[PDB]
Amino acid sequence: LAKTNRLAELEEFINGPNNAHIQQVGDRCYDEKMYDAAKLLYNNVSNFGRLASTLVHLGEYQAAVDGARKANSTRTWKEVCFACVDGKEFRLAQMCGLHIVVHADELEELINYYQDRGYFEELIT
Amino acid sequence: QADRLTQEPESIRKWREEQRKRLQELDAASKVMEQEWREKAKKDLEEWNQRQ
Repeated sequence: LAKTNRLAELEEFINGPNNAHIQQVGDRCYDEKMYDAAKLLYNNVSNFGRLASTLVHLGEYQAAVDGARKANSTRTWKEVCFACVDGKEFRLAQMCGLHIVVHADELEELINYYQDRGYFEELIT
Repeated sequence: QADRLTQEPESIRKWREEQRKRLQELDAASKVMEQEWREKAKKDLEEWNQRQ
């Protein structure tokens, strides 16, 4: 199914659980990115960084209110808002700012990702 | 390179206009320091004059 098509690719992404090692679902889904089901399933499953990376348009403003909320291991971020400032001037990387930061000791990995791609202003603010 | 020159040429001009933000002080220094210390030389000079 993961590799089915597009047509019934939104009819079963709602009724595909039946006990299994779905351990390949997320992986294959991550290998085969279509964002329209990485929630309708991820909200019945798990695997996140492998959510904020594979596909672009990001998961949109539809992956933050449920992303940095938990907080995970450093990295996948040195990518995200990094790749944001240069492209996507929606200012979607100021929300994701204090968002991904939420840390009691980081900010070192956070300075080769807000520079090389012409930052400042937004950074000094 | 593939990302090394879009990096600075939209952030290098910081260094440019700051060198001209340099300027000033130095040149300002002596220009003004000139018209001043000399006014001082007359300060003492008129010292001489009256006092005598």
